[PDB]
Amino acid sequence: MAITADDIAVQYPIPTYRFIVTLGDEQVPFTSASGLDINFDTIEYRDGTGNWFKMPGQRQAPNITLSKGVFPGKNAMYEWINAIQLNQVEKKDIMISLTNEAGTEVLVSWNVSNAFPTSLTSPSFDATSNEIAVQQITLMADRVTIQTA
Amino acid sequence: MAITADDIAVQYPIPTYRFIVTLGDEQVPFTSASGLDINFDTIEYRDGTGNWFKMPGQRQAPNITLSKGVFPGKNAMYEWINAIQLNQVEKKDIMISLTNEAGTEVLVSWNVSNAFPTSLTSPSFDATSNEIAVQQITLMADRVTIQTA
Amino acid sequence: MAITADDIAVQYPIPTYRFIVTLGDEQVPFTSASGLDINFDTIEYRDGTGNWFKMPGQRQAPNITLSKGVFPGKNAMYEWINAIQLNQVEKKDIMISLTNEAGTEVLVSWNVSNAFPTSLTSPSFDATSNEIAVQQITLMADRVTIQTA
Amino acid sequence: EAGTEVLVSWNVSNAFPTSLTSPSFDATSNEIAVQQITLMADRVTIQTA
Amino acid sequence: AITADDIAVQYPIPTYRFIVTLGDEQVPFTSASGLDINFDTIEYRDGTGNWFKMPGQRQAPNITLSKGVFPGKNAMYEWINAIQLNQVEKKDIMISLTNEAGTEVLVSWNVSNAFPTSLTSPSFDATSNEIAVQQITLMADRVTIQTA
Amino acid sequence: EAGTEVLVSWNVSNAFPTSLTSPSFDATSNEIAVQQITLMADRVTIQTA
Amino acid sequence: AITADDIAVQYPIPTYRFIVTLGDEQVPFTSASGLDINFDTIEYRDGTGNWFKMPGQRQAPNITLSKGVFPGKNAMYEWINAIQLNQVEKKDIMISLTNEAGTEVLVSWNVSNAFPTSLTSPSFDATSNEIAVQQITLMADRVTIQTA
Amino acid sequence: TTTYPGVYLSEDAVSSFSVNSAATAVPLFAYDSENTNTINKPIQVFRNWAEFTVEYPTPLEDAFYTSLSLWFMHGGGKCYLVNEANIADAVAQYDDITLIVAAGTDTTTYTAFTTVVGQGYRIFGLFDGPKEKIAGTAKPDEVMEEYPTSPFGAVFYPWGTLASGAAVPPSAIAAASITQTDRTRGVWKAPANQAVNGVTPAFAVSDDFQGKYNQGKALNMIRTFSGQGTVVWGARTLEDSDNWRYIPVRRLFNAVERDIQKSLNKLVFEPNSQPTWQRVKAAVDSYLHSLWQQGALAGNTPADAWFVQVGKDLTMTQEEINQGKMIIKIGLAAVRPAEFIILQFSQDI
Amino acid sequence: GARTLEDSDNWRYIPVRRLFNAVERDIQKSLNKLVFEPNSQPTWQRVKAAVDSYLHSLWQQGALAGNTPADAWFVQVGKDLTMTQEEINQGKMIIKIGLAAVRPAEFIILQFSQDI
Amino acid sequence: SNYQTLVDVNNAMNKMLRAYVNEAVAIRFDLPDTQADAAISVFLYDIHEDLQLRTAESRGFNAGAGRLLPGWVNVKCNYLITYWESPDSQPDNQAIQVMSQVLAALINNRQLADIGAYTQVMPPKENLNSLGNFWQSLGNRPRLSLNYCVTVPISLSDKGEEMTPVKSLSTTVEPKAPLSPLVITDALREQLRVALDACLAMTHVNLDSSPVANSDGSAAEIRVSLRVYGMTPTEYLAPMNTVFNEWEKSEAAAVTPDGYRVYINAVDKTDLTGI
Amino acid sequence: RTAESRGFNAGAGRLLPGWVNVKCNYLITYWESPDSQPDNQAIQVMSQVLAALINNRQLADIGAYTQVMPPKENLNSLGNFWQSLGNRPRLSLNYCVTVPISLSDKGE
Amino acid sequence: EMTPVKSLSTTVEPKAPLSPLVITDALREQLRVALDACLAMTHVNLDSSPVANSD
Repeated sequence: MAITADDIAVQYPIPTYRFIVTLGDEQVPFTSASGLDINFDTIEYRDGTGNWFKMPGQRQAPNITLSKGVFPGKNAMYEWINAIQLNQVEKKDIMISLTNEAGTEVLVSWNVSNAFPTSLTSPSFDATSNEIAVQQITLMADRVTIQTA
Repeated sequence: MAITADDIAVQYPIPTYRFIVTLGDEQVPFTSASGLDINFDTIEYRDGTGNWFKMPGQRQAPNITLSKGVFPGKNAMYEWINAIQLNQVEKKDIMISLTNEAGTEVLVSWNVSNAFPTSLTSPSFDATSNEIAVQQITLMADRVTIQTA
Repeated sequence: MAITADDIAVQYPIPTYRFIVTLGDEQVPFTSASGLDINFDTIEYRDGTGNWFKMPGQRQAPNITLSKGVFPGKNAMYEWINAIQLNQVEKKDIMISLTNEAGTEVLVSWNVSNAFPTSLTSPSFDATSNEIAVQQITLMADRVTIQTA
Repeated sequence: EAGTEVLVSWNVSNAFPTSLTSPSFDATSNEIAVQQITLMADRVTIQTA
Repeated sequence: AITADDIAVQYPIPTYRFIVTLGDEQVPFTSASGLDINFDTIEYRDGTGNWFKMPGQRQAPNITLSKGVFPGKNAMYEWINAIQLNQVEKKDIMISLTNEAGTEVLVSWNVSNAFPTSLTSPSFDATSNEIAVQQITLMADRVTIQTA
Repeated sequence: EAGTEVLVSWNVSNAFPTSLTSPSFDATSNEIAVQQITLMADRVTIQTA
Repeated sequence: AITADDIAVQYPIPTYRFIVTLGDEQVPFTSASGLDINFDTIEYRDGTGNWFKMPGQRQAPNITLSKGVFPGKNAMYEWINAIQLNQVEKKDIMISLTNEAGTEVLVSWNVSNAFPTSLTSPSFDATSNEIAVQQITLMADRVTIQTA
Repeated sequence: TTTYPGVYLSEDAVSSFSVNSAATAVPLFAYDSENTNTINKPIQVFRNWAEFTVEYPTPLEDAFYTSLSLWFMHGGGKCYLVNEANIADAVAQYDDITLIVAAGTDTTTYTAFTTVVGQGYRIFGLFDGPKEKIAGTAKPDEVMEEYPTSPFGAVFYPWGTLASGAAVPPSAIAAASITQTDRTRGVWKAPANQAVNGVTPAFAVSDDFQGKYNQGKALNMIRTFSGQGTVVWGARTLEDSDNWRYIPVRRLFNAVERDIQKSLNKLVFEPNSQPTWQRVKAAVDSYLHSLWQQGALAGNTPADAWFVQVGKDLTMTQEEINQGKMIIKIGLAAVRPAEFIILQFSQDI
Repeated sequence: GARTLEDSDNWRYIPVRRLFNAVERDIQKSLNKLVFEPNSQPTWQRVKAAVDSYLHSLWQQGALAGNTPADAWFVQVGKDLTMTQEEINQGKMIIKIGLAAVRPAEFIILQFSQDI
Repeated sequence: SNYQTLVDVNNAMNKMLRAYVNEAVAIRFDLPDTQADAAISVFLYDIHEDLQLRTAESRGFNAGAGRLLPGWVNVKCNYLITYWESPDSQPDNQAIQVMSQVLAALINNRQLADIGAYTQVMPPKENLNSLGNFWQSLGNRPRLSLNYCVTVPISLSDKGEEMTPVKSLSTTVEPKAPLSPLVITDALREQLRVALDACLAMTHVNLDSSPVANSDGSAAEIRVSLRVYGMTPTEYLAPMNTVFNEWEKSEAAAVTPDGYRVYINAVDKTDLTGI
Repeated sequence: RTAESRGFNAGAGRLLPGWVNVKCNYLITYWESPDSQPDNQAIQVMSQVLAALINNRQLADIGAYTQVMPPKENLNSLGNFWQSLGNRPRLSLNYCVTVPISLSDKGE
Repeated sequence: EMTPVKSLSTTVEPKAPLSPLVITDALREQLRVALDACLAMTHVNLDSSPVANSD
């Protein structure tokens, strides 16, 4: 029950657009950011007497997607996917925080520990479309946490 | 036949929006709630003389989905998926009741016994959309019952 | 040919909405009713000289679907799926007749012999939709017949 | 147009039924109750006249 | 109308609901197989054409059971560790197909003097979401089917 | 399909059981308990009528 | 309400979290199987009908372990290369199902006097995205299960 | 008497029979009014053996006691003891009695059986024969003058001599082959070749003795054989007409007329109009297709087996709709037993 | 021997007494976390589905008698069931449960004979 | 009982809305054509039948008076509330402190004096394209409107159907022969064919059969009511009427296959229609 | 419409004209010409118009096919019709009927 | 004006293993013998709910 014993002000959920992403040691302006999920996969054990046992298992590896327009200048997402020799890749932290209207207060953030790139698409070079050239990068990491403040 | 022997007043089915969900020991305002199904899977035995035998089997484990906007403050759905060490997770009751217009009378409710989380998605951090940041949590449980009052 | 030797009045097919369904020993008002099909599966035998032999085989088990809004009061579809212990379930007849405009004359009906429930869904508890809360029940039976009168 | 002259026809030899559906008994639709029947046969020929 | 008290008389029985009475205790198992009744064959032919076919002597059943590993005390290790060159506590196995409540037997497979001959460890794999399952195999002398 | 007249039959003269297998008990399976008996005989005869 | 301290008492244990103590050191392995307890069977029949079934003598376990190839020093090559016609450093194997932190044993499988009998190279393939995995097989005399 | 929580030992000689009943065999063990051994309750219900030796804890020898004891040892569920002057009162009151067995009883059970048949309760009577030996110079039209000429009864001559030496009335042997046949093969199969265990006939019957008692009033011998021992041998009622000869087709139409009467009383207070005449016609049709499928009717299509009609110009009139009366006329073809197997041999191939 | 100090037909047998101590206390500790709720009809529901979820965990592990959950327990709480309007207005929630427990087999009578 | 008619919905919209709107404005029920009063003007604009709330109802009976009850329909009413008036231009308008207590009446009444209705209060359905068309049909003057949707059952006409309850039931089961009506009909065709180019004559006659109950039947002796329909040549309809008339009243049945003896009560013959 | 096959007579030997079936689509209003009460004169007439439609799902043409009051119109679409009347909105009730109409008749 | 809970009473009493289904379908042929009577009480239903039965 809403048993606060007095009237409580209503809250609306904060919009998707006011967010902020830092790869790690720098802040990058992106357009989209998806797939920051905590996923477990269950383990079960059914029994002859009839008691089902349901449990969590391992926590699955996230597959984060980030997209951004193509700008004149240095491609910072290519200089990080270029520098791979056979297992060597420089892992990075990712934080995708979710600010207020002015942007001076972080409210909820999603923290990603060792994200390295696996792919980097080209834009759709379509001559028949007056549209921004975007490119997606897909990361793989090992854990996602949420901190609230 | 509608053999009540006198005219009976008509009833319309009660809408989806007027519902109420308590995880267990607290009431949480959600946006959506799905997948509270009783599912059996059949067992069959065909025979040479020709009599088919059809039976129910086990009752399948439900896979409940719950979504909610992302608010400034404490994430109560993350503090319950954070606290997992390898099979340890605190199971909870779920009740999704379905009230009248004023909300002071429960009419039909759906009861869920030991629901633990398996996943918790992030919002779609899309900068090009004036829209609420939601997040889904998917639970797994063992039985679903209905009580009517 | 339309060789009736005199002008015959035209008939239009009777609409889907004017129907009537009784589970067995009672009449229940539903919203939808599907999957009352006679289905065979063929048996073939090709031969070296070249004659193909095509035959019917067994007649498949129907998988009937019935949906209905959720009303305040006793759930009669739950009290029939609740009472299952491991193969025990009370089978029932189903008749879905198809009346005239006044509803006082059955025209064509579909008869179902031993239908027991296998599933019973919950409504889509969506808070953002001004809409009726429905729930589907899926039955399995053994034969479907049609009687015309 | 008048229906008194066959133009092209499709001929099917030994067709037997395999299925016969029920209508979609939907109470929320002002619509004709149809039913499909599916046949299986062995050859199809075309004669033109 | 099938009136489910008639389902309890003339419909067959599934295999997912069973109680294993192991000596004087009930132990929860996941699987149970191998409770067969097998005979040998005697044959005899003469020159005139008479073939004589006869059942031989029945051989021993080999019953395999499997259950999960629980954090407490391992009761199946404590019964295969107490082997001293001949000496094993033989037990009576009862595997009964039961109702859903678990309180009455539909049909049972009884096993007379069983003793363990093997006990397999679970397969440890760091990339697998499975339950640790031990699998014990038993050897006995007689398999009896009581129906009630 | 009625069960009242033989199309073709396989006859077996002097059969006696040599094995009888128990069903496989599994707590995670929706199956029917099936016993399987094997027989041994001396002659197989096919009558057709 | 299941109150996860009760999950640590009465729910079963998965197989993805295990510590392998190899002699006096911990070595990270990927897989571990074959820690069985197998007996033989003695049989005796007389003409009156008495069948006598007895456990024989238990035979040796064959434990197989597998881990990945790391750029440093190969500790499993250094233990199978030190064979001089009889002479091998026997080691005590301990494979313990552990909690997620890695600090307390749920149930353990102990192995008394193990020595290596084989060590397989990884399969080199130019069209494969896999990790180089060596697989060592061990031979011992006793398998012990301690539960705590 | 049990005092301490241990395990008790005794050697009081007791017996106990299990229950393997069928719902279509609920008899009425009518006994004589000239009997002081019975409990003076005029009607009483016996659901199993372990309740029957509470009322009667000591083994008697009288004809009501060797009839019930030979009932319960072949399965047998609930069953009734009624006085011979009260069987019309008990048939009309318990609604599940499917048999009337005269356990050593005549001259008024024969009367009061004809009472309830004219009232149409769908009962099947099982009578007795002579207790002392029929000669052979008997002229069978003088022996079966006593018996009713109704198709709902059969007679079964040779009396029983079960292992304790006591006499069994042969209405109980013939009702013991009905428990084991309705359980096993159904109500439509003739009760003849089923073996009733633990009884032997008092006399012996040659094949040429039964041949004159077969047609007419059909005395239905109890005969022993090497193999299927002490079966009943003959399955004919007290009327040799071509539809109500053969005991099984009569009980096949009792249970049809009663399973449709109990399945369609749950349709009263419906409007007596054309939707009701449909859900009658598809409730009868669904029952008989469950019955045709398990081998109880004849013909190899459901159009060969049954028909049913109910409606406006079919079987009713507007004079009868307006006073309520629903008339449901069914016609259905049952199977016949193979009674005579003629082997004709020769010498040429 | 497993009997208490009273030979009445419900409080004979030590185990059924301790079976109702732990039932009366596990429902008392599971429903004190519902105080300060409004004493109205939604509260009487989530009482009735909290008691019912506990006893179905208890029926499933072989502690009650009867082979359906309708055979085992019942519970009632509400307006005309077990309370009055005099008792709603002073707070008092009354939750009356009734449940059937199992009995031990105390005497095993073996009666032997000579005939088969 | 629960069947509220359509004037009963307008009176339900005036009781709910007088209670919150000020006592001296007006509650008007048309569009205004010098108005001299404010008049918020509740306006109904379509009464389409709500398909989504109808079911497979089964036309209930009475059984005490023996009468069938009229099976209703339920339509959806779709009001919209404005504020005509007839400067005011302040954030605290006179025009918007009246439209503040119009929607406050709607917000509180999600369940009317018609307590068994189904209401959508202020749906998001209209659009600036669609409002721009309505603002022209008013005569080019835009306002602020509040739509409000209500469904309600309206019962049919009432006539005395007068069916009777059942109250008694007779069931009689008689023996029959194993003939199908198919085996009967296709035996009467080459039974008739021999009763006469005759195969060409009776090609398009059909003669469906239905077995009469035959009050005292037997294991033989099925009894059948015919109805003959179809088409025949000109000359052959006259000899066929004799073989129909002897079948109807015959001492020894008709064509019988293998001892069954099919019997006939009525030939009927309404539809032969010889060309 | 179906795949009808142009029926014959065979007594007079003539082919029968093979019809078509069109859909008629009425709509009923209330012009009149204050009244402004919840019990209008204008709405106690439109209460007995739809009561006539509700009862007649099967006309004097008993072999028709009728949709009584379909949900098809919209405030965008009603707003166009209310202008073509000359800018005066009303309450209308649509009503749909199909019916067969036979072709011409000649002696085939 | 609802009131808070502030106190809670729980009383658990022994019962028989009868279901309300086993009770209701015993009162039908208990009543049937209390009287064509099977045709008479066909459409009466008589649902049951077990009272707590204080002792």
